[PDB]
Amino acid sequence: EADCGLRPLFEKKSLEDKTERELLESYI
Amino acid sequence: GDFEEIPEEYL
Amino acid sequence: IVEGSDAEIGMSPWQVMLFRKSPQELLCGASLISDRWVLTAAHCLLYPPWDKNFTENDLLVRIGKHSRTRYERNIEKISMLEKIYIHPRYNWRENLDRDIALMKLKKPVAFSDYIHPVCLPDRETAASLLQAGYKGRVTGWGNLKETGQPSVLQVVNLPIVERPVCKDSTRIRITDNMFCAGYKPDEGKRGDACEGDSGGPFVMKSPFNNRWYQMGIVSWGEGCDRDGKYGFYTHVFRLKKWIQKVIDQFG
Ligand SMILES: N[C@H](Cc1ccccc1)C(=O)N1CCC[C@H]1C(=O)NCc1cc(Cl)ccn1
Ligand SMILES: *[C@@H]1O[C@H](CO)[C@@H](O)[C@H](O)[C@H]1NC(C)=O
Ligand code: NA
Ligand code: NA
Repeated sequence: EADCGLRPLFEKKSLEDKTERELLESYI
Repeated sequence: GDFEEIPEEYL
Repeated sequence: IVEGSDAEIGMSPWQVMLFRKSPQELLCGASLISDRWVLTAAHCLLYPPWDKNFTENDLLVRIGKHSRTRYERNIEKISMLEKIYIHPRYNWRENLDRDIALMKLKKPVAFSDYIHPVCLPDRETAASLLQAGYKGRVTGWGNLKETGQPSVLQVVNLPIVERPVCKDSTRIRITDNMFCAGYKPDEGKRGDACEGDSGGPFVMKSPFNNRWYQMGIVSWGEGCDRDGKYGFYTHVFRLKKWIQKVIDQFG
Protein backbone atom coordinates (compact mmCIF):
# COMPACT_ATOMS: atom_id res chain seq x y z
CA GLU A 1 0.00 0.00 0.00
CA ALA A 2 3.08 2.23 0.15
CA ASP A 3 2.65 2.59 -3.59
CA CYS A 4 -1.14 2.92 -3.52
CA GLY A 5 -2.93 5.37 -5.80
CA LEU A 6 -0.03 5.89 -8.20
CA ARG A 7 -0.89 4.51 -11.64
CA PRO A 8 1.83 2.62 -13.56
CA LEU A 9 0.73 4.20 -16.86
CA PHE A 10 0.23 7.74 -15.56
CA GLU A 11 1.76 8.99 -12.28
CA LYS A 12 4.64 6.47 -12.41
CA LYS A 13 5.62 7.80 -15.86
CA SER A 14 4.58 11.41 -15.17
CA LEU A 15 1.84 11.25 -17.81
CA GLU A 16 -1.53 12.87 -17.13
CA ASP A 17 -4.84 11.37 -18.20
CA LYS A 18 -7.26 13.38 -20.38
CA THR A 19 -9.51 14.76 -17.64
CA GLU A 20 -7.65 14.76 -14.32
CA ARG A 21 -6.97 18.44 -14.76
CA GLU A 22 -10.75 19.02 -14.42
CA LEU A 23 -10.53 17.56 -10.91
CA LEU A 24 -7.50 19.66 -9.95
CA GLU A 25 -9.17 22.84 -11.19
CA SER A 26 -12.16 22.13 -8.92
CA TYR A 27 -9.97 21.93 -5.79
CA ILE A 28 -10.10 25.68 -5.25
CA GLY B 1 -25.39 -13.22 -21.72
CA ASP B 2 -23.10 -11.43 -24.16
CA PHE B 3 -19.97 -12.33 -22.21
CA GLU B 4 -17.07 -14.26 -23.72
CA GLU B 5 -16.47 -17.52 -21.86
CA ILE B 6 -13.70 -17.41 -19.28
CA PRO B 7 -11.22 -20.29 -18.89
CA GLU B 8 -12.76 -23.33 -17.20
CA GLU B 9 -10.05 -23.24 -14.53
CA TYR B 10 -11.77 -20.27 -12.90
CA LEU B 11 -15.19 -21.91 -12.70
CA ILE C 1 -22.30 5.33 -16.32
CA VAL C 2 -24.55 7.91 -18.01
CA GLU C 3 -22.98 10.71 -20.08
CA GLY C 4 -19.43 9.55 -19.39
CA SER C 5 -16.58 8.66 -21.74
CA ASP C 6 -14.44 5.64 -22.58
CA ALA C 7 -11.70 5.14 -20.01
CA GLU C 8 -8.11 5.34 -21.20
CA ILE C 9 -6.03 2.18 -20.82
CA GLY C 10 -4.71 1.87 -17.26
CA MET C 11 -6.66 4.94 -16.14
CA SER C 12 -8.39 3.08 -13.29
CA PRO C 13 -6.15 0.11 -12.45
CA TRP C 14 -7.99 -0.41 -9.12
CA GLN C 15 -11.29 -1.02 -10.94
CA VAL C 16 -12.73 -4.45 -10.22
CA MET C 17 -15.62 -6.25 -11.88
CA LEU C 18 -17.78 -8.51 -9.72
CA PHE C 19 -18.79 -11.32 -12.00
CA ARG C 20 -21.53 -13.90 -11.44
CA LYS C 21 -20.49 -17.46 -12.32
CA SER C 22 -23.91 -18.76 -13.40
CA PRO C 23 -25.35 -17.26 -15.36
CA GLN C 24 -22.20 -15.40 -16.44
CA GLU C 25 -22.99 -11.71 -16.00
CA LEU C 26 -21.71 -8.46 -14.52
CA LEU C 27 -22.96 -8.06 -10.97
CA CYS C 28 -21.31 -4.88 -9.73
CA GLY C 29 -18.15 -2.81 -9.66
CA ALA C 30 -15.67 -2.85 -6.81
CA SER C 31 -12.12 -1.66 -6.12
CA LEU C 32 -8.72 -3.14 -5.33
CA ILE C 33 -7.30 -1.81 -2.06
CA SER C 34 -4.39 -4.26 -1.64
CA ASP C 35 -3.14 -7.46 -3.25
CA ARG C 36 -5.73 -9.49 -1.34
CA TRP C 37 -8.65 -7.16 -0.51
CA VAL C 38 -11.48 -5.77 -2.62
CA LEU C 39 -13.96 -3.12 -1.48
CA THR C 40 -17.56 -2.94 -2.75
CA ALA C 41 -21.13 -1.99 -1.80
CA ALA C 42 -22.95 -4.25 0.65
CA HIS C 43 -26.08 -4.22 -1.51
CA CYS C 44 -24.13 -5.91 -4.31
CA LEU C 45 -23.92 -9.05 -2.19
CA LEU C 46 -26.90 -8.78 0.17
CA TYR C 47 -30.27 -7.25 -0.67
CA PRO C 48 -33.26 -9.27 0.67
CA PRO C 49 -35.92 -7.13 -1.02
CA TRP C 50 -34.71 -8.63 -4.35
CA ASP C 51 -33.75 -12.03 -2.90
CA LYS C 52 -30.09 -11.20 -3.35
CA ASN C 53 -27.74 -13.04 -1.00
CA PHE C 54 -24.56 -14.16 -2.67
CA THR C 55 -22.08 -16.57 -1.11
CA GLU C 56 -18.33 -16.65 -1.85
CA ASN C 57 -18.65 -19.47 -4.38
CA ASP C 58 -21.28 -17.68 -6.46
CA LEU C 59 -18.80 -14.98 -7.47
CA LEU C 60 -15.55 -14.18 -9.23
CA VAL C 61 -13.54 -10.96 -9.11
CA ARG C 62 -12.06 -9.73 -12.43
CA ILE C 63 -9.20 -7.25 -12.19
CA GLY C 64 -7.29 -5.29 -14.82
CA LYS C 65 -10.25 -5.17 -17.21
CA HIS C 66 -11.13 -2.61 -19.88
CA SER C 67 -13.57 -4.33 -22.25
CA ARG C 68 -16.88 -5.17 -20.55
CA THR C 69 -17.57 -8.53 -22.20
CA ARG C 70 -14.26 -9.77 -23.58
CA TYR C 71 -11.96 -12.18 -21.82
CA GLU C 72 -8.84 -10.03 -21.82
CA ARG C 73 -6.18 -12.70 -22.14
CA ASN C 74 -2.76 -11.82 -20.68
CA ILE C 75 -4.22 -8.66 -19.12
CA GLU C 76 -7.08 -9.30 -16.72
CA LYS C 77 -6.71 -11.59 -13.72
CA ILE C 78 -9.65 -13.53 -12.31
CA SER C 79 -9.76 -14.32 -8.59
CA MET C 80 -11.88 -16.48 -6.32
CA LEU C 81 -13.19 -15.20 -3.00
CA GLU C 82 -12.00 -16.56 0.31
CA LYS C 83 -14.49 -14.65 2.43
CA ILE C 84 -17.09 -11.86 2.30
CA TYR C 85 -17.45 -9.32 5.13
CA ILE C 86 -20.52 -7.09 5.14
CA HIS C 87 -20.78 -4.17 7.58
CA PRO C 88 -22.68 -5.41 10.68
CA ARG C 89 -24.90 -2.31 10.73
CA TYR C 90 -25.57 -2.16 6.97
CA ASN C 91 -29.17 -0.90 6.72
CA TRP C 92 -30.81 -2.67 3.77
CA ARG C 93 -34.28 -2.27 5.25
CA GLU C 94 -34.42 1.49 4.85
CA ASN C 95 -31.80 3.65 3.13
CA LEU C 96 -28.65 1.58 2.51
CA ASP C 97 -26.89 3.21 5.46
CA ARG C 98 -23.34 1.81 5.78
CA ASP C 99 -23.43 0.29 2.29
CA ILE C 100 -19.99 -1.31 2.39
CA ALA C 101 -18.47 -4.78 2.18
CA LEU C 102 -15.00 -6.29 1.97
CA MET C 103 -13.95 -9.35 0.02
CA LYS C 104 -10.79 -11.34 0.79
CA LEU C 105 -9.19 -13.05 -2.21
CA LYS C 106 -8.06 -16.68 -2.04
CA LYS C 107 -4.61 -15.72 -3.39
CA PRO C 108 -2.83 -12.36 -3.81
CA VAL C 109 -3.26 -10.74 -7.23
CA ALA C 110 -0.14 -9.70 -9.12
CA PHE C 111 0.12 -5.97 -9.79
CA SER C 112 0.84 -4.86 -13.34
CA ASP C 113 0.44 -1.86 -15.63
CA TYR C 114 -3.31 -2.60 -15.49
CA ILE C 115 -3.71 -3.73 -11.87
CA HIS C 116 -2.82 -1.49 -8.92
CA PRO C 117 -4.54 -0.57 -5.67
CA VAL C 118 -6.14 2.77 -4.87
CA CYS C 119 -5.47 4.55 -1.53
CA LEU C 120 -7.99 4.85 1.30
CA PRO C 121 -8.25 8.33 2.80
CA ASP C 122 -6.87 9.37 6.19
CA ARG C 123 -8.81 11.95 8.20
CA GLU C 124 -6.76 14.85 6.87
CA THR C 125 -7.19 13.93 3.22
CA ALA C 126 -10.95 13.45 3.69
CA ALA C 127 -11.32 16.77 5.48
CA SER C 128 -9.38 18.49 2.72
CA LEU C 129 -11.09 16.88 -0.30
CA LEU C 130 -14.71 16.20 0.67
CA GLN C 131 -15.99 19.71 -0.01
CA ALA C 132 -18.98 20.83 -2.06
CA GLY C 133 -17.85 21.69 -5.58
CA TYR C 134 -14.70 19.51 -5.52
CA LYS C 135 -14.89 16.88 -8.26
CA GLY C 136 -14.33 13.14 -8.01
CA ARG C 137 -14.35 10.45 -10.65
CA VAL C 138 -16.72 7.49 -10.97
CA THR C 139 -16.06 4.49 -13.22
CA GLY C 140 -17.95 1.40 -14.23
CA TRP C 141 -19.43 -0.95 -16.83
CA GLY C 142 -23.04 -0.20 -15.90
CA ASN C 143 -25.88 0.98 -18.12
CA LEU C 144 -25.31 4.03 -20.32
CA LYS C 145 -28.93 5.12 -19.83
CA GLU C 146 -31.71 4.70 -17.26
CA THR C 147 -33.96 2.78 -19.67
CA GLY C 148 -27.61 0.05 -23.67
CA GLN C 149 -24.35 -1.37 -22.32
CA PRO C 150 -20.84 0.01 -22.91
CA SER C 151 -18.16 -1.81 -24.85
CA VAL C 152 -15.49 -0.61 -22.45
CA LEU C 153 -15.05 0.89 -18.99
CA GLN C 154 -16.79 4.27 -18.67
CA VAL C 155 -15.60 7.30 -16.67
CA VAL C 156 -17.24 10.53 -15.51
CA ASN C 157 -16.16 13.39 -13.27
CA LEU C 158 -18.80 14.77 -10.87
CA PRO C 159 -18.85 17.51 -8.23
CA ILE C 160 -19.68 16.81 -4.58
CA VAL C 161 -22.98 18.42 -3.66
CA GLU C 162 -23.85 20.50 -0.58
CA ARG C 163 -25.57 18.38 2.10
CA PRO C 164 -28.73 20.55 2.24
CA VAL C 165 -29.12 20.22 -1.54
CA CYS C 166 -28.63 16.44 -1.30
CA LYS C 167 -31.29 16.20 1.42
CA ASP C 168 -33.74 18.46 -0.43
CA SER C 169 -33.54 16.31 -3.59
CA THR C 170 -35.08 13.19 -2.07
CA ARG C 171 -37.63 11.80 0.36
CA ILE C 172 -35.09 9.20 1.50
CA ARG C 173 -33.47 9.86 4.89
CA ILE C 174 -29.78 10.61 4.27
CA THR C 175 -27.13 9.84 6.91
CA ASP C 176 -23.65 11.10 7.76
CA ASN C 177 -22.34 7.88 6.16
CA MET C 178 -23.36 9.10 2.69
CA PHE C 179 -22.53 12.01 0.42
CA CYS C 180 -24.00 12.93 -2.93
CA ALA C 181 -22.47 14.04 -6.21
CA GLY C 182 -23.67 15.26 -9.59
CA TYR C 183 -24.39 18.45 -11.47
CA LYS C 184 -27.37 20.71 -10.75
CA PRO C 185 -30.00 21.35 -13.48
CA ASP C 186 -28.66 24.86 -14.12
CA GLU C 187 -25.02 23.75 -14.42
CA GLY C 188 -25.62 22.36 -17.90
CA LYS C 189 -23.23 19.41 -17.63
CA ARG C 190 -24.50 16.01 -16.52
CA GLY C 191 -23.52 12.42 -15.74
CA ASP C 192 -24.27 9.81 -13.09
CA ALA C 193 -23.72 6.21 -12.12
CA CYS C 194 -26.38 3.72 -13.13
CA GLU C 195 -27.43 0.07 -12.74
CA GLY C 196 -24.31 -2.11 -12.78
CA ASP C 197 -22.00 0.65 -11.51
CA SER C 198 -22.95 -0.07 -7.87
CA GLY C 199 -20.00 -0.98 -5.70
CA GLY C 200 -17.56 0.97 -7.85
CA PRO C 201 -15.19 3.67 -6.58
CA PHE C 202 -15.63 7.45 -6.39
CA VAL C 203 -12.01 8.65 -6.45
CA MET C 204 -10.20 11.96 -6.14
CA LYS C 205 -6.62 12.85 -6.90
CA SER C 206 -4.99 14.55 -3.93
CA PRO C 207 -3.29 17.79 -5.01
CA PHE C 208 -1.02 17.36 -1.94
CA ASN C 209 0.73 14.09 -2.78
CA ASN C 210 -0.70 13.44 -6.26
CA ARG C 211 -2.12 10.06 -5.26
CA TRP C 212 -5.59 8.72 -5.96
CA TYR C 213 -7.90 8.13 -2.97
CA GLN C 214 -11.22 6.31 -2.91
CA MET C 215 -13.58 8.67 -1.07
CA GLY C 216 -16.85 7.01 -2.04
CA ILE C 217 -18.57 3.80 -3.11
CA VAL C 218 -21.36 4.00 -5.67
CA SER C 219 -24.44 3.28 -3.58
CA TRP C 220 -27.86 4.46 -4.75
CA GLY C 221 -29.81 6.94 -6.81
CA GLU C 222 -33.38 7.47 -7.92
CA GLY C 223 -33.19 6.80 -11.63
CA CYS C 224 -29.97 7.70 -13.43
CA ASP C 225 -28.90 11.21 -14.45
CA ARG C 226 -32.31 12.70 -13.72
CA ASP C 227 -32.49 16.48 -13.37
CA GLY C 228 -32.66 17.52 -9.74
CA LYS C 229 -31.50 14.13 -8.50
CA TYR C 230 -28.03 13.10 -7.35
CA GLY C 231 -26.03 9.93 -6.93
CA PHE C 232 -25.40 8.79 -3.38
CA TYR C 233 -22.10 7.35 -2.28
CA THR C 234 -20.95 5.51 0.82
CA HIS C 235 -18.58 7.77 2.79
CA VAL C 236 -15.46 5.59 2.89
CA PHE C 237 -13.56 7.55 5.51
CA ARG C 238 -16.48 7.49 7.97
CA LEU C 239 -16.36 3.70 7.79
CA LYS C 240 -12.55 3.37 7.80
CA LYS C 241 -12.39 2.06 11.36
CA TRP C 242 -14.53 -0.93 10.39
CA ILE C 243 -12.41 -1.50 7.28
CA GLN C 244 -9.20 -1.54 9.34
CA LYS C 245 -10.71 -3.79 12.02
CA VAL C 246 -11.66 -6.38 9.39
CA ILE C 247 -8.31 -6.27 7.65
CA ASP C 248 -6.46 -6.28 11.00
CA GLN C 249 -8.29 -9.31 12.39
CA PHE C 250 -8.64 -11.38 9.21
CA GLY C 251 -5.79 -10.11 7.03
N1 LIG D 1 -33.42 3.10 -6.68
C1 LIG D 1 -32.91 2.67 -5.38
C2 LIG D 1 -33.13 3.79 -4.37
C3 LIG D 1 -33.02 3.23 -2.97
C4 LIG D 1 -32.27 3.91 -2.01
C5 LIG D 1 -32.17 3.40 -0.72
C6 LIG D 1 -32.83 2.22 -0.38
C7 LIG D 1 -33.59 1.54 -1.33
C8 LIG D 1 -33.69 2.05 -2.63
C9 LIG D 1 -31.44 2.38 -5.51
O1 LIG D 1 -30.68 3.21 -5.98
N2 LIG D 1 -31.02 1.18 -5.10
C10 LIG D 1 -31.83 0.10 -4.54
C11 LIG D 1 -30.95 -1.13 -4.67
C12 LIG D 1 -29.52 -0.62 -4.78
C13 LIG D 1 -29.60 0.84 -5.22
C14 LIG D 1 -29.13 0.98 -6.64
O2 LIG D 1 -29.84 0.56 -7.55
N3 LIG D 1 -27.95 1.57 -6.87
C15 LIG D 1 -27.34 1.80 -8.18
C16 LIG D 1 -27.17 3.29 -8.45
C17 LIG D 1 -26.23 4.05 -7.75
C18 LIG D 1 -26.09 5.41 -8.01
CL1 LIG D 1 -24.88 6.43 -7.12
C19 LIG D 1 -26.89 5.98 -8.99
C20 LIG D 1 -27.82 5.18 -9.66
N4 LIG D 1 -27.94 3.87 -9.39
C1 LIG E 1 -27.86 -15.05 3.62
O1 LIG E 1 -27.12 -16.21 3.37
C2 LIG E 1 -26.53 -16.85 4.60
C3 LIG E 1 -26.13 -18.19 4.23
O2 LIG E 1 -27.07 -18.96 3.54
C4 LIG E 1 -27.51 -16.93 5.73
O3 LIG E 1 -26.90 -17.47 6.90
C5 LIG E 1 -28.13 -15.66 5.98
O4 LIG E 1 -29.02 -15.78 7.09
C6 LIG E 1 -28.85 -15.23 4.77
N1 LIG E 1 -29.67 -14.04 4.99
C7 LIG E 1 -29.17 -12.73 5.50
C8 LIG E 1 -27.75 -12.50 5.83
O5 LIG E 1 -29.97 -11.82 5.64
NA1 NA F 1 -35.68 15.49 1.74
NA1 NA G 1 -29.05 14.56 -11.67
